[PDB]
Amino acid sequence: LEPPTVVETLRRGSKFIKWDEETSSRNLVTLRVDPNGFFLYWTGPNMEVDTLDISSIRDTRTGRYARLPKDPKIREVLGFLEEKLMTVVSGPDPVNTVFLNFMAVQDDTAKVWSEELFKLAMNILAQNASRNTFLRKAYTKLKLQVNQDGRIPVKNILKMFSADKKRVETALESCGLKFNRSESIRPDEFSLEIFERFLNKLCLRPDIDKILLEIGAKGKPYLTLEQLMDFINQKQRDPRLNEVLYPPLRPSQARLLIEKYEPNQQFLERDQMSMEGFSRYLGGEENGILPLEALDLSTDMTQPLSAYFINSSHNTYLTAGQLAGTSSVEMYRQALLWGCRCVELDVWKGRPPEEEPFITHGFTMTTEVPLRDVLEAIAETAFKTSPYPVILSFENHVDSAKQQAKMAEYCRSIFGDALLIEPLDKYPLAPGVPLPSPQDLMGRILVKNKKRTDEGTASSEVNATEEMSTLVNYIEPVKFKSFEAARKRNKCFEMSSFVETKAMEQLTKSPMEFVEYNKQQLSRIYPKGTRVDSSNYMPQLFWNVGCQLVALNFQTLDVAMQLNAGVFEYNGRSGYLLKPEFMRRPDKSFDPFTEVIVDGIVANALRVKVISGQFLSDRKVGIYVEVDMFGLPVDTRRKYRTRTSQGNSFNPVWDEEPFDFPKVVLPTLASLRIAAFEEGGKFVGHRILPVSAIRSGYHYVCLRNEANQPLCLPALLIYTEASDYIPDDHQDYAEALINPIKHVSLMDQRA
Amino acid sequence: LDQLRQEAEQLKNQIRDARKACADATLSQITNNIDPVGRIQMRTRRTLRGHLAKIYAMHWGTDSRLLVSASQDGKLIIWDSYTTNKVHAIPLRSSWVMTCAYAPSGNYVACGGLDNICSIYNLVRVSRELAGHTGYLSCCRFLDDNQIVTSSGDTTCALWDIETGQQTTTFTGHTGDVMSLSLAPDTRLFVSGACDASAKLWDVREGMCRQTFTGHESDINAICFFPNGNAFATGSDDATCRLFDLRADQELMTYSHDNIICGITSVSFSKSGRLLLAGYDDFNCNVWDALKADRAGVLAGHDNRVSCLGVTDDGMAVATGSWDSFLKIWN
Amino acid sequence: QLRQEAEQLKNQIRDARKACADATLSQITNNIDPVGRIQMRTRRTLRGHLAKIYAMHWGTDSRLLVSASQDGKLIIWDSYTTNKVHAIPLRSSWVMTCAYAPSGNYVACGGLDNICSIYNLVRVSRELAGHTGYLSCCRFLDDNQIVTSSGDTTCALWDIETGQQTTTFTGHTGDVMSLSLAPDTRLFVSGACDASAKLWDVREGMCRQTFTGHESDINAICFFPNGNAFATGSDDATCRLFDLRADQELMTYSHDNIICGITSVSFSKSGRLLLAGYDDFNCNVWDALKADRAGVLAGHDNRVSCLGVTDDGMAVATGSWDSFLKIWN
Amino acid sequence: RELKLLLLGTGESGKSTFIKQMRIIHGSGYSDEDKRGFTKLVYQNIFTAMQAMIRAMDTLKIPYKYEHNKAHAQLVREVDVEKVSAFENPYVDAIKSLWNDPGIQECYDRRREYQLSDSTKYYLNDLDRVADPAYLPTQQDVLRVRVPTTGIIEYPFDLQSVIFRMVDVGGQRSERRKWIHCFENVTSIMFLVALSEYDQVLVESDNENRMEESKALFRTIITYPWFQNSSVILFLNKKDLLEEKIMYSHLVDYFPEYDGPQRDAQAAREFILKMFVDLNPDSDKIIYSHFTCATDTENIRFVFAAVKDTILQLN
Amino acid sequence: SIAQARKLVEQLKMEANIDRIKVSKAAADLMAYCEAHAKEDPLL
Amino acid sequence: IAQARKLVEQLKMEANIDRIKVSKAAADLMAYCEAHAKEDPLLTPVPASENPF
Ligand SMILES: Nc1nc2c(ncn2[C@@H]2O[C@H](COP(=O)(O)OP(=O)(O)O)[C@@H](O)[C@H]2O)c(=O)[nH]1
Ligand code: ALF
Ligand SMILES: [Ca+2]
Ligand SMILES: [Mg+2]
Repeated sequence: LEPPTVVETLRRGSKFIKWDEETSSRNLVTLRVDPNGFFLYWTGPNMEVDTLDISSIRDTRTGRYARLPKDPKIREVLGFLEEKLMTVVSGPDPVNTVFLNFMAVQDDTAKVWSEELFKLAMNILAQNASRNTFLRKAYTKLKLQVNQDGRIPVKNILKMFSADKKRVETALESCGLKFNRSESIRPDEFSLEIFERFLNKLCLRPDIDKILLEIGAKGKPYLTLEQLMDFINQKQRDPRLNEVLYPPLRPSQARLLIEKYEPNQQFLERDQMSMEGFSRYLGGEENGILPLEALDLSTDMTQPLSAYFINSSHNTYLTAGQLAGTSSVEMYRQALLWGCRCVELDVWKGRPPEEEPFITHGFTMTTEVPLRDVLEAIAETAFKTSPYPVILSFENHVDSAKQQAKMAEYCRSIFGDALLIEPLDKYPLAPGVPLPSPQDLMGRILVKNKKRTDEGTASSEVNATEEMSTLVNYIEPVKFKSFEAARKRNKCFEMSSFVETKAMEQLTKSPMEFVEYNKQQLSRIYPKGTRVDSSNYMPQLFWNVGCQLVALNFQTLDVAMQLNAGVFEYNGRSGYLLKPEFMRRPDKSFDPFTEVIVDGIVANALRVKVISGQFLSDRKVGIYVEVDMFGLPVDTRRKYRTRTSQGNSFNPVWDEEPFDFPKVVLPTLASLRIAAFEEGGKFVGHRILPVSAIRSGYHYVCLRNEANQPLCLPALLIYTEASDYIPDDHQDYAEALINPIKHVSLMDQRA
Repeated sequence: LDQLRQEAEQLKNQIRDARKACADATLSQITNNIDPVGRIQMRTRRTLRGHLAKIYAMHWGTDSRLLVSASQDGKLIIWDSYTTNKVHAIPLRSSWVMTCAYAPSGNYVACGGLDNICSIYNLVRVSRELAGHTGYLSCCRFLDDNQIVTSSGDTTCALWDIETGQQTTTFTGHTGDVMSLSLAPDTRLFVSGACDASAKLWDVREGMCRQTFTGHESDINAICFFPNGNAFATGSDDATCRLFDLRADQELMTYSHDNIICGITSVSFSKSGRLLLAGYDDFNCNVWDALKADRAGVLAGHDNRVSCLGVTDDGMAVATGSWDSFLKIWN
Repeated sequence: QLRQEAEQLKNQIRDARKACADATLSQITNNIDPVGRIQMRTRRTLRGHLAKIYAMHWGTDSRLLVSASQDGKLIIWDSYTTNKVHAIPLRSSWVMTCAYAPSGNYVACGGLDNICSIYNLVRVSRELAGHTGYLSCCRFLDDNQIVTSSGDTTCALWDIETGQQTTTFTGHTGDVMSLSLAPDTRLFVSGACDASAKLWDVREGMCRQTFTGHESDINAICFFPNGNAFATGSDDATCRLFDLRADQELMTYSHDNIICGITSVSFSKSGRLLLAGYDDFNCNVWDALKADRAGVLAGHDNRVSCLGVTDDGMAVATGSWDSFLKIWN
Repeated sequence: RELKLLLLGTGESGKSTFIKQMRIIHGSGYSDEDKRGFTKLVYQNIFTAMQAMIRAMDTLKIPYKYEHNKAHAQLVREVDVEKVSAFENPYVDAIKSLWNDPGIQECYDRRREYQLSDSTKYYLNDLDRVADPAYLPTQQDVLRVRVPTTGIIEYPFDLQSVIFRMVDVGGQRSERRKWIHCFENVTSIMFLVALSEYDQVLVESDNENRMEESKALFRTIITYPWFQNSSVILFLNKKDLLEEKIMYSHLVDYFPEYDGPQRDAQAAREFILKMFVDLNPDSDKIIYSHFTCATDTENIRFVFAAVKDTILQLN
Repeated sequence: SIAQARKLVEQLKMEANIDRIKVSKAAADLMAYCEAHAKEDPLL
Repeated sequence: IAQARKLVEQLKMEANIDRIKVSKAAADLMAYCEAHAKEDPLLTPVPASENPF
């Protein structure tokens, strides 16, 4: 994690011939990035600037990977080198992305611009930024987007806070600016101390005016050093942590918060923080809902491959329904650059005039993609965002002897070095020795294929030859027999892939044994062939028994894919999560369908109270907030949901009881989901937090859309109380352990 | 240092003996034969809406007609209690505004805030610019068109000059920040209440204190006078009021009620001297009897905090300007 | 040691400019009755361009002109009868300049193809190829010498009879946006992306002086028709008027209703004006001495990207990114 | 059978080090690839143990012998402790120039007035050999690292006739709400009292003596009716540190009821056992006590042999 | 620091020569002011 | 290296510049514009006889 710095060739910009294919309009623009790393802006064809949001860039490819022009009028006007092209592909979902074809004019300022802009699109301190940063993004979007005369149009400010255009047309008249629906503000006269004041006359806040009556700021305007330091040590302080690992704040330490957040100099001169210095602090860089050591690549990455929730996909190539959609190669690049580590490939037998294998769902008339471009998509983009091993779940339907050699030479020449041909010398393919780690395979691409009708076409694939099976070393599928005849075989490299409605008869019949299978071997689970509209099963139903390769259709982002793209955002967007300790120790055994707390697993007790919201909707509607928790089946039985919005627009305030999830049995598996809607069912935003890392006290949740990219303006304000669990038989005999001296001083006094 | 503490502190033991020597009667021993007021209800009239953020003070006029309503967004609006019309809507370069006033001649209006300046206006533009404090300003009142007494957060009450723009007298003697003051109806003296749980009686023609009062356990959040000028009452922060008597120099009564935890924000008497209103940070505006220590009615329409209060000169209206920008007027 | 020697010598110039700043021009121009306001009505408008016009250069006899657009057309207009006298389809669609010869028979046009083309008045005569960046201007001296200015911080003094550089005027740190010549054609000046006008010679070949004072690029430069001063125009909505003698700026043409950049400035026939064409689509006519505005030539629906006043000084002509050259008189 | 043993006791009492001892004695010991994972923790331990002296210095209001050696304080004062991976050239000559300072050596004797780990007289005396680039940590460098335990970790050890499940728990005041999830099916409670903590105050509470908290915590553990059918083995850790210490710090200053001899480590070691085995409400129950030392492996061997020999014959 | 102690000593010197009127002669007059204004009470 | 010597050898050529005062240069600009204002067809308006447009 680093702050997103902007290189000095990026700021002050370069000169790009920005072309297109639809309109086929070629233009010479100059590209700048603003000095915080927020927007990529360039002047238009009619002298108004445009702003690509950098935080919504999927990829920035260049060189021989970039989008070549097709129109012979535009191949001639660009000068056709091919090492200058730069394609900045952005978009909100992987299914409907929007390209942006540039072309450099100097010698190789495109390999620089396409790398120092991809490091700002994949920055874990920009996507997880504070709330006072997402209000300097909605301010840079107003300073940048000027009209022809070099001045912010007032028809743009009303088009930002577009719920009440009478509270926006009156806040502008109180700060002194022009407030006509056609007029224009000069950008020197819209400084950040004016936009901060303009947001204060807009949004009346009685949520943050109580947070100050509760901590004892009853009278005078200053909140002292002592009250603030008792606030950050007692309310905002996670009560599951050591008091020696993370020590509480000392007065030497809660005084660089005053010198960072205080605007006044007669208050900061002593040690007294004003109220505006407090409301600057609640959305500060410190007071975030998740700590910075929960998002960087910090898990133990050396345990065997059988002990990791690997991310997955099922029929990755389709962009639509499973029956008559359109299959494209781009859903290999957009899946893997999201944190996917198990793609599917349905390699089918090619035609007589050119024997070349292609990819389609079998016998359903979907369009076809060839294998040589699919493998060049997988090889290009695999280790761009996470250096951890990609598994290619082949489905060999090719019954031609002359084409298995073609698909072997394709795998051996396109991947080349990064294909795990030969087994590692440390972990041989012997009965008993386990699978490697993600660190013994950092940068290896492992094929998955056989060696020597709820499923659809997956149930009948051909027997492999000696030319394709020789790349299958560790991950190898084999026909399932039972569990007892797979635990006396004791081979920790073989696997067997389940369909969903036949793993639902092994998840319920024997879930004691189906964890202990997955402590040693792998398992892949793909949705059944009745879901012909590209819908998903819930993966946390199948992650309770520790199944790793849970395959999900990356097309339709329903609730299952808002989960599978929100819990694999942790571990540094690496696509590898670590199983909890009781599902990867071969001695400890436990039931996933349990109803009590497990002996050795510390429980927790969550209490989320949703207080208010900021700028949630773009129209005057009512807004409700759903709060769910996913986990073991004894944690998911609570799905709370607030009443609809009762406060004014730009700031709904809910008066709801705190939602108590009192007994989380395994809190290193459970994950909380806060999804704010509109009345009628429209999505607005959601955030998926884990329970084992979410802090306590009055925090800002900065909401995200359905693919977990940050929404700029919307946010909630919740109050969480994540403490430990103490059972009902002795909740006072865990008070005799915290303060034992006074407990015995009471016991001898009561004699 | 401690060689003079033997004399300076035995006077603090003498000053309790002198005040306990005269306290032979209380209000419950004289006003037991005083008939009660019953219940006093009031109905909301003419909610002067129009502010964009929190109202922080108000002050009436002498002819019971106009009232300044300072806001937290830089807007001194001079409302009319009859017609609900913004007679002026004077903007400010200052955002944080914590005080306002209105001259007895009606042609001047003051201001203040965290920016240390008491900007007296003219009646539209800034007439004089009053700098000279070193902390945040809290309450400013007018003696006349040529003198203003301000009370800052740098432990200073200050009697100024309007035309030139310099302090003609500075009163120190407090320890903590001075939260409010209130002039006397004779205007030969005034009083002031501060963050060190003290309230001192000054003198405007001399320049120094002459009586100091204690009894509260936290800040004095605001303060006001009995209408004749021979007793004065305060708010507090531990949800209690008082009534000190300047002819006896000792506290007389305390307006504490059970199930009242949220503290005072402003206190203002009536024109008959009989109802002590009080603001509260539990969103209400409760009314006490001044002579029997018992409540007499709730004035509850607001939902955010109540920041200020005041009857007019004739005692007709009660303008309770809350924190939710709606300045209700009761009768 | 050399940085101390550079920053010590860079302070001898500031006190020297302070000693020669004895009585500024704004003070001594207080005894002149101003021009007031000049009103120019659009007399001709030339259509025939299909895309954004990037440059122009008025002829020497003040009658014809030549313009260049991104659709690969260099058209020569007659500014009396509005007739396309010639139209040259180019070998590259990207131009950034054009020029017209003082003899009146050659036309130069270089662009992003890094190569200055020279046409005869048809077919291209020479092809001046040695540059490592995009060409950003060119102005003829006569039928043999042409002072280009690329975007690799250089200039040139090409000899078109053999196509090789007589001199090369290295010395900037960024792109030489646009030059200008002199009335005697013995000196010239140049701009930059370094906020730094420079001045050179055409025989000695050395950067003779250096002027600074801006805050962003220099996008265009003119010359005083006496030959003793010039004036730039920047990307930060500020024209100046530097001098050759005092080596310091003399005025500054900027007032704060105007924020967007400048694209071409040009003086009048007597030099008592300064026509500057902004990016708010208008071409304000500053008074060259009092530095107050004296008109607005608001006629264009897109960004104005060229100007130029005739050799006689009769009528000015501008041309914008909506393909129309309008001749304001 | 499989038997479950709890390791209960307060913080910085050396419970993990007892787990490392059982990993050396009765398990897979530290091989060559296993010690090299500790070479960052010794450097971070030296940095934290040196910064704690620097802050206490400014808090103990004293001056450094040399201002040239005072200039070496800020170079170690600004190190990000968690981001330390190498022990390079300018950092050796800071902490190797601050330790021969007579002022800091005078500060070191007043370590009862602040927080400093009890393994800084073994790391800042091998420091001429830790600064070598060809560093492999010895096993006693491994048994003295300071890695503060959070949560609750389990540990099984095959003793060739039974299998003991040591439960390594946390030790602070914020780690005693997690012990509740290991009280089911206990067999014995190995309490770990640090003998040489009678004159230091707690980390989270700077007023209460650390020997009273263990004396208090131990009163509570054996008075549960939950641990009524489970044997209690008391271990008196750090028995050496209370042999080099008793010579300058007396037990009559911190526990006034001490009626034994002065400057005798064995008398205070005998008195702690009287102060603990007389914390029994029932006269019938007995507490099996051993005076251990969690870094001396030959001390832990016979002690744990006796503990296995009494736990299996109690069951 | 001695000047502040000297001013704090000299401030309470003028708090001693002040004649005080009894509370029986003060609360009675405060009640006589409030019984004599039952005709100018707009809030009752 | 070569930049460090060519910059100081160019700035050493910025010494011997014989400059004429701003009050004289401004007077010469005013002597130029107010002597050639007769010829300019943009300061004074032109008659429509000689105007070709
Ligand atoms: N000298 C000495 N040090 C010890 C002994 N036992 C433990 N320590 C040290 O005390 C320090 C703290 O022990 P620690 O592992 O942190 O216990 P925990 O925090 O409760 O898990 C360790 O570095 C041990 O080396 C002992 O018998 N003698
Ligand atoms: F104090 Al510990 F493990 F008990 F760090
Ligand atoms: Ca398939
Ligand atoms: Mg431990």
